[PDB]
Amino acid sequence: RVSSGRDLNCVPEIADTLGAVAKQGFDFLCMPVFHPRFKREFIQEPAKNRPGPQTRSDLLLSGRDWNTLIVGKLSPWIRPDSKVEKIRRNSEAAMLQELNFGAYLGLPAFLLPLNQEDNTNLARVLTNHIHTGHHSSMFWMRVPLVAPEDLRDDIIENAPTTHTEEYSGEEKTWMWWHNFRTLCDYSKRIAVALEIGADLPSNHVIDRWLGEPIKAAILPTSIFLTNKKGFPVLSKMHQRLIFRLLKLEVQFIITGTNHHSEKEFCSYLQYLEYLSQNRPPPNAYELFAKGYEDYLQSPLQPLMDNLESQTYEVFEKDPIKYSQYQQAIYKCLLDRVPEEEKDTNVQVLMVLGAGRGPLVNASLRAAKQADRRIKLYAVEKNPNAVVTLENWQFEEWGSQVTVVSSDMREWVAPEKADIIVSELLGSFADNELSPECLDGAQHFLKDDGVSIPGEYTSFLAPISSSKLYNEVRACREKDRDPEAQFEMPYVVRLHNFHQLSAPQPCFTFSHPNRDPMIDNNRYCTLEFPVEVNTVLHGFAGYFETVLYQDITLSIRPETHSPGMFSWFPILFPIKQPITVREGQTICVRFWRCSNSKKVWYEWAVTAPVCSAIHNPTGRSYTIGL
Amino acid sequence: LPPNAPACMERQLEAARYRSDGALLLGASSLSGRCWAGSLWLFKDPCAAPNEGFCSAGVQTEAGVADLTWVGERGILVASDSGAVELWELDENETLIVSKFCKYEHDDIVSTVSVLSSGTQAVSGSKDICIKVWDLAQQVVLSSYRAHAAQVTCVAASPHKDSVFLSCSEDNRILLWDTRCPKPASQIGCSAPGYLPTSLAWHPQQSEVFVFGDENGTVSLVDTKSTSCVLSSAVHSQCVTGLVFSPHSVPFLASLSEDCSLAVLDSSLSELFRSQAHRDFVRDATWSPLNHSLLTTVGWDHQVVHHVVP
Ligand SMILES: CSC[C@H]1O[C@@H](n2cnc3c(N)ncnc32)[C@H](O)[C@@H]1O
Ligand SMILES: [Cl-]
Repeated sequence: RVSSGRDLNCVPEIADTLGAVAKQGFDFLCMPVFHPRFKREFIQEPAKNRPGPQTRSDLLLSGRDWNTLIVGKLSPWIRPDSKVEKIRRNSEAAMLQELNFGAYLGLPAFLLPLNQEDNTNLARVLTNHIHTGHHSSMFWMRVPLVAPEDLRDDIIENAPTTHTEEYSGEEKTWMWWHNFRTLCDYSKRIAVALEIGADLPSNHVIDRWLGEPIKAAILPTSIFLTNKKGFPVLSKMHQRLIFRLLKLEVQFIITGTNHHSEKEFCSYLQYLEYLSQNRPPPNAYELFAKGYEDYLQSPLQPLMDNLESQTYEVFEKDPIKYSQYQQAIYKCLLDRVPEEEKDTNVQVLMVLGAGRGPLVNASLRAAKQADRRIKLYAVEKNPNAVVTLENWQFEEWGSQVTVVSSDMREWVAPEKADIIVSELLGSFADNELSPECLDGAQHFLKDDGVSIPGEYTSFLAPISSSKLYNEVRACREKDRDPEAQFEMPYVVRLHNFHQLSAPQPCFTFSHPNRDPMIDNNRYCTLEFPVEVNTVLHGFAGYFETVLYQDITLSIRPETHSPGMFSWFPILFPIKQPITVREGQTICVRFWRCSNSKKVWYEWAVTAPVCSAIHNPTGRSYTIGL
Repeated sequence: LPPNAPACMERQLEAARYRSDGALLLGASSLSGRCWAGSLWLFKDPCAAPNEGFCSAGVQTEAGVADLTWVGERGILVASDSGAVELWELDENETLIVSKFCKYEHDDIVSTVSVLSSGTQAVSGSKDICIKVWDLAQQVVLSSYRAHAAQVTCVAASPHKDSVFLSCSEDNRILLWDTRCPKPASQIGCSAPGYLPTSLAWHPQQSEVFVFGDENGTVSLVDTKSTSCVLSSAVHSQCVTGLVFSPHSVPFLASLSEDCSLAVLDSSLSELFRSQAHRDFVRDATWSPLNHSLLTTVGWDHQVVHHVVP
């Protein structure tokens, strides 16, 4: 249900303790690998030659035990960033030793604190440990939502707390993390353990951490209200947060003595399980998108490639989209053939990009509903799918359906069409080259001819996600430009992320394109107003299309076609994250460019600073014509 | 070994305190090996320690012992890593030590303790950064102070006042306290903010005077009236862990450090004695009540040294 651990700074017997925590329901333990008061000297006799053992043995637990159930904790005395040489040297050596021992034991994670501003030497030292051996043992950074110093009680007469607004100042805790992380070049092994305090900060501060790499929420017993019956409980507002964090799937930790003394530690844990099971069920979308959270996939090119069987299978498992397609045609027919003309007028209906025939099937359900006569073509270039179609037409569709196995740009039609219908649309609307495909097929439309869809429009929104920025960076491949990853779109269920501004339209296309000089090449400038301090990693993409009149589809989260899981959002990354400040505008520029051969996007951020132009000349990414 | 008195004393002896009668209270923890816990002991003979064979009484605590205090002649108050403060009662014939009260009120290790001029109340320093006010009699916590922004290092009660105690923390703050004022805590430091405060000792005679030892091994001389640091000396190569005043007319100040050295200082901060006898971390100091010129030093080396001060 909810993975959870118990932090403790005192373990007499690792044997005794571990059973207890597990008895109470704790999945894991966070504890010191060396005694937290046990301070060591590494340079000065006599205490340098202190006789061993320097801690308890690995033998005391199974390798399996260490691998699964223990999270190490840096001893609190270790202050690499001390003003005093002797302490800095000794903490350098001690941090290495402790961290080295974590890895000796194969511990899955190790807790280090960001409890002050300057953590430069600490980062330096960890970075060294990381570049020593190849391990996967995560490092959890302990950072508070609120600095201990801005949570003191105002009981110091000579040095009172400043009750002035500190917008920038109450985000200090994030700057701590941001810097440490940046010094460490965004190692995927360095994540956040976010200590939640008594008093939650201003929502803006919590808004910072949305797209940060948080593996842990730390909850001290100190933040627990007591219900009438003496149960441990949390503020209404703390609940909203815990609900948010469950969505981000984090591992809730518990620190502090059992204040609710007339109860087991299970009391605390029970509340979380209680909140968890009380959360709304996963919707249909949420079920489909289960494992694909922040999973980067290459965008499909069903023009230059032929889609697999199972690709078409799943994509047809979207009932809503075909309902919408059926309805658009239903309405178009009634609007094209008067009831007096019903049996005198049969309509020429050409599906351009048929795949395995759900749209053809819906074209059929449209006629039976609207009771008019329809002549069917199924044009499809993937000759594998054409196999499924000609197997259907033979068995069920009969001579109503002429299967045409070709490119719609090739096929010389026996007759012009009343209606053309297509599902040639990517997550950025036009990224599969729906415009070029339907431009080439438009000659075989009657002058009064309709296209479904009549129109589509891309939208773009600036986002912050150090997690997706890291995931993209990870997509480097040998024998290719070391930064090709950054110059290409990815379809992804954006999850651990922060949208910095609501979407704006990017590119629009209308079919038929009666334009005298049709050009699908585009240059667009966008200005996105941002109102928190944040760091831009890339631009999300969605789309909206008009099938016919009021019938439409959208993956735009505000206008989202509900239940429709057929398209995940698109991501245009940038090579270098761009610091943005409250007030500032993010200006992005997008170009759609074409060849005879290929179509591509280029993009640049022109404010608040300039980025390098991305995918220049389609060098890193193109779409085949 | 007397009754309820185990064989072994944990190697890491954190506390060395002499009663009026010249009895020796030793608390010690296990900072190494499989069992990470603490002990309590009694030496009705001074020089019998550290051998448990000659000890008059002893017991074992659940957890280690970061700091311990006398509560007159019978009671002993503990700073337990467990995050609990606990009181144990001494025997009528003083043969045994039994736990009076054990309350887990701190959320992290309990680092320091001192008992009030009354001896009916005490104050605790924890790495949860909080300082608490205790009713020894009622065994509860009337006040919680979160003055500091870092873990609390030392809490020293005023000798002569039940409302006044010093506190030093890693937040580079030293606090003078008066429970009476609505903002009790009052920040006191030298001219410029400096190295961290590590050790606190109130002057026995002049209740306007205290001393602090920094992490840099500079002991400092503090007058609250002018609230300005008059004098400081470079005594120790390392952090000053402890500062103890002799019972003498004009007292002597004992300076102990992680440099595994001890010195005794005159009233003008001038070092009369330098002892390298300890081979590990010098934790605590008490002066011989009987022979006032004798000093009793413990450390993690499990060594108990007795000192002839010039
Ligand atoms: C339903 S995903 C789009 C479908 O249309 C087909 N398609 C895409 N472009 C063309 C084209 N130019 N001519 C014919 N079929 C196409 C693809 O092979 C795929 O099955
Ligand atoms: Cl998808």
